[PDB]
Amino acid sequence: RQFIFDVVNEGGEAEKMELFVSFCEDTIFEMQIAAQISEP
Amino acid sequence: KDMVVMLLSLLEGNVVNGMIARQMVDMLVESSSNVEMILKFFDMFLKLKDIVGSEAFQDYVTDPRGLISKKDFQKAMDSQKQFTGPEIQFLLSCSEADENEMINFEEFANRFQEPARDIGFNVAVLLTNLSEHVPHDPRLRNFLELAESILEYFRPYLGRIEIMGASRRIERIYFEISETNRAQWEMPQVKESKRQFIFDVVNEGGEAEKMELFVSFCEDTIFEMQIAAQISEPFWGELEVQRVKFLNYLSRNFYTLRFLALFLAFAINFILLFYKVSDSPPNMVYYFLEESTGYMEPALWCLSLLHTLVAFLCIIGYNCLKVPLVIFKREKELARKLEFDGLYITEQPGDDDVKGQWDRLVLNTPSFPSNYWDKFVKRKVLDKHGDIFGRERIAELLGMDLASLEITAHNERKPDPPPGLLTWLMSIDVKYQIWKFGVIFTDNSFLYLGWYMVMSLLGHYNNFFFAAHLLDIAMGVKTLRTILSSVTHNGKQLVMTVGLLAVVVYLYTVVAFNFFRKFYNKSEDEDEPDMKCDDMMTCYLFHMYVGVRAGGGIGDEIEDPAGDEYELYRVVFDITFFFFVIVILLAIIQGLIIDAFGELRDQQEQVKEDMETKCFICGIGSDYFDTTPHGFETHTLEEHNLANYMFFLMYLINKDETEHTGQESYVWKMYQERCWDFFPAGDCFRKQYEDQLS
Amino acid sequence: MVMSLLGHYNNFFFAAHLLDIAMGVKTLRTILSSVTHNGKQLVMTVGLLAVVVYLYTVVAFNFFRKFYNKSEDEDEPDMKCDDMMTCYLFHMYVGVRAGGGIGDEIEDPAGDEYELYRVVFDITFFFFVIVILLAIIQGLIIDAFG
Amino acid sequence: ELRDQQEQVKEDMETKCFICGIGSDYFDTTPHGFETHTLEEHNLANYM
Amino acid sequence: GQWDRLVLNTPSFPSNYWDKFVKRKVLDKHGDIFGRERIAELLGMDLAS
Ligand SMILES: Nc1ncnc2c1ncn2[C@@H]1O[C@H](COP(=O)(O)OP(=O)(O)OP(=O)(O)O)[C@@H](O)[C@H]1O
Ligand SMILES: Nc1ncnc2c1ncn2[C@@H]1O[C@H](COP(=O)(O)OP(=O)(O)OP(=O)(O)O)[C@@H](O)[C@H]1O
Ligand SMILES: O=c1cc[nH]c(=O)[nH]1
Ligand SMILES: O=c1cc[nH]c(=O)[nH]1
Ligand SMILES: [Ca+2]
Ligand SMILES: [Zn+2]
Ligand SMILES: [Zn+2]
Repeated sequence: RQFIFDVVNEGGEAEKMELFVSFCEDTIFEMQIAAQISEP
Repeated sequence: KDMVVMLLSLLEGNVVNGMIARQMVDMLVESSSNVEMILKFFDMFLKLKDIVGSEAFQDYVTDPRGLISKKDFQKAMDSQKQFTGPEIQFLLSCSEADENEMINFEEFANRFQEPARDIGFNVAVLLTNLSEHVPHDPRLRNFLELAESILEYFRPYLGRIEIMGASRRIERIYFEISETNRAQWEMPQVKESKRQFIFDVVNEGGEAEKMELFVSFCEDTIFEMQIAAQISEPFWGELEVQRVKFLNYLSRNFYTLRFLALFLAFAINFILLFYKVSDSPPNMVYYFLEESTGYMEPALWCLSLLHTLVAFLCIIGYNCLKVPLVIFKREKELARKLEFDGLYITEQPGDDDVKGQWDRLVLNTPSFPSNYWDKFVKRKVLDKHGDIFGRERIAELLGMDLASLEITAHNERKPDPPPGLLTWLMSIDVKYQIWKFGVIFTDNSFLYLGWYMVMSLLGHYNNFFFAAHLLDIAMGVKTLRTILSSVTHNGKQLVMTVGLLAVVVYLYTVVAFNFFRKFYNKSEDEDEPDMKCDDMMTCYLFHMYVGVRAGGGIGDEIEDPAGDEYELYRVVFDITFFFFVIVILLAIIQGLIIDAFGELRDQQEQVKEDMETKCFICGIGSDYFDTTPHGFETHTLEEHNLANYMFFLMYLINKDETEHTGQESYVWKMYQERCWDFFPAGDCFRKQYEDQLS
Repeated sequence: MVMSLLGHYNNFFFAAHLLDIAMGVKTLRTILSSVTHNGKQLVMTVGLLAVVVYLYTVVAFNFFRKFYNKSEDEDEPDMKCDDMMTCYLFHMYVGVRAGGGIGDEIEDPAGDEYELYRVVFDITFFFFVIVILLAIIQGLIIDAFG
Repeated sequence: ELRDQQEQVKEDMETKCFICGIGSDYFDTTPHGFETHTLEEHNLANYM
Repeated sequence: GQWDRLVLNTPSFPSNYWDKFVKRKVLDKHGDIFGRERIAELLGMDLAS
């Protein structure tokens, strides 16, 4: 939600897909962090 | 280049997939080996120019003289992995080796750069022109790939615009942008001028005048680049060279002087904070600084003298930097209204326009177009309106000698220009200067700077007058000017609603003076009553001075009506005064300031939304262009860039008319006639050839 | 953490941790963003208020000094405008916070040779400082909300 | 509320024809098409 | 950008970022033009390893 708000509010059309891919990579890293800290 | 110019002429008025365009592609394929050799010639010396400037190349440079040997050049070049075997050998041959195999790489790199630039640019234009009009030819991209460095090098200088051409079709025009023109356009003050112009046209402008306003902005911008060039830096003659150097110094650093004047005002007022009034010398009283350092009293004198000097340089700097544009703009508009409207020939403004009436003084002056470049406007007006209104009458109005027109075209006279100050005295045009100073003295910025003068000199009379210069932060910082604009936006309403407050309070004064005079005793003394409403002027002053400023209205100040025959009448007096004046009327003042903040904010948003959603030139929305990915970004940067239209006009003005192409001549003729039909309106190259391009 | 450590030095330093509701509560964070959105404008308008109050202080110091006696005592007057720094502090401290401006605090000018000048002084101070500038501040907050 | 009413009336007049109701975008395909349409073709004064 | 210069020559620069070969890519991309040894010195790389 924060990413969507940021891009739609103060983003351009030329940088939109690059920002989206960067958000995807950051989300992928956060998923690894959450899996690491998760306990069985 | 002459051969390529002829080839480009064959492409004038060429449609996509035209016969001539596809024939020219066939000729290039037929001579592909020779074209590649030509292209490989340009990239080899374009690559060489940057390689010699690289740090890795400088590692092999060991000779203290600044040279490099062929065997060292050989091992340095192939270490860059950009040339083949034969290409390095060819560069060795082109290098002018001495008997010692010593190579001067500084002159080698720059030997062919200048001579090959003109042909290199036209080859880039030719390939760009063909690639955009034969977009589906497989045999053409290899040339483009082989010319990648040539195209990349000339990309900043390859200006392209679209016009509605002679054939009733949208045409794409390729021209050259000089390095100086692009550099000047990127200057920070020019960019700020562009932003101001864009805001004005989009916000409070119409579509009919949009192109005429844009061209006029281009002409004003072109004139400012001339001013910036002059003031830029790389016994009569000895003083003159220093005088112009000094004036250009003030012009270049005008805004630093404005900042330093503002800082000088804050420093002075900080010292003024230490002032103290005492009966003893340091029944009339003495003002003196109170400090223990002892250095602040002389500092105020030095700071006061310095402040006046700096503010003086601001006026001189303004007259040399901003005034020429003001005179240029006024001369330009007067010239076009003389020729294309017959202002003083046909309509004759009726004394209600101080601008039109004041411009009658300059019409007959010998130096009327002093800043505006068209020194022949009087000739043009005479040829246009002379026959119907009388040549001798127009010549009298414009101060022209009809007998002197022919002799100037007969031959040219070379008189003696004596470099004497005495001969300079009668060479000034008195009537023009009186007109020019009236224009300057009606300029707001000059008047503000002139006001800054008077207060600064008055500060030496009394140092507390320097406090007025602290108001410069309204103009000093752009932020505070924005908040202050939110007050002056509804200024006419602010004064009117105050005047309404004056009338409403007056009505309450009339009622009080007739019925409630007992309650206006403002004296705690019992023998000397201070009647505040035994006179209308006193009662009216009382209601405005204490009634408005009171939190609960007039009922707060006047006597308590408890247990009186007029109690219920007086309570209605008070809560209506409190509601109408304190609650409602003051809310109107607050609402007007609040409304202006919203009103100004949406104006910024409306301009930024129109710019990002429609093309400034053609007016087609971004939705149409976004069908192609990044379509609107490409359209506004390459196809309909408004900067390139500015660059084209400068290109047209400098190019010799005998060298104008058919498309350049077409636009130049229409520009001279002030006809803006060549600007694409509602149409574009992408739209016209939708079937062929897609 | 530093404030928590200082709370052991003095327990009243734990009051600073009550400010944590600004970021803990999203509603409070939004409300405070509605103030910090135009923070530069608010600081600039406060500076403009300081400048205009300074100008009024200069005028008062030059002309209206006799009205700044804030002592009901009769033989030792407490003149608030016999020094420019003291007069500026007095203005910025009492005139801004007064409902009707400086004229609420300073002496009544009735029956004086400078009566009209002083009433113009007071009325303009009230309109520019109390009304217009505070209205600017509240309008900035409302515009940030919008 | 009063300010936007003035702006809405001004925006509607400059973006649509008072008579036929076709927007300015359609007419602007021809250069200055909407200006000509409202001045010569569908001028409301001429209907008066 | 000035603070990011301290991490260029560190042996563990991409500790969290997964691309552990960014130095190799930068070398293969810019060593020919700006000097392989200079790039290796900038990025803290041993060319022999
Ligand atoms: N015909 C046009 N020419 C140029 N820009 C246009 C045109 N029509 C619309 N625009 C818009 O103008 C905007 C401002 O241009 P842009 O931001 O690219 O300029 P700049 O020189 O890079 O600098 P800046 O960011 O200061 O404007 C662009 O985002 C573009 O969408
Ligand atoms: N059918 C229409 N007839 C006339 N004007 C129309 C019509 N539809 C829309 N308009 C708009 O009405 C606006 C007002 O008309 P215009 O400004 O040309 O009138 P005017 O007589 O010159 O004077 P004024 O500026 O006072 O209105 C025009 O800008 C035009 O865009
Ligand atoms: O800038 C210039 C110079 C000469 N003529 C023009 O039309 N413009
Ligand atoms: O998320 C990842 C991990 C490794 N490599 C990538 O490109 N992405
Ligand atoms: Ca010719
Ligand atoms: Zn366009
Ligand atoms: Zn219509």
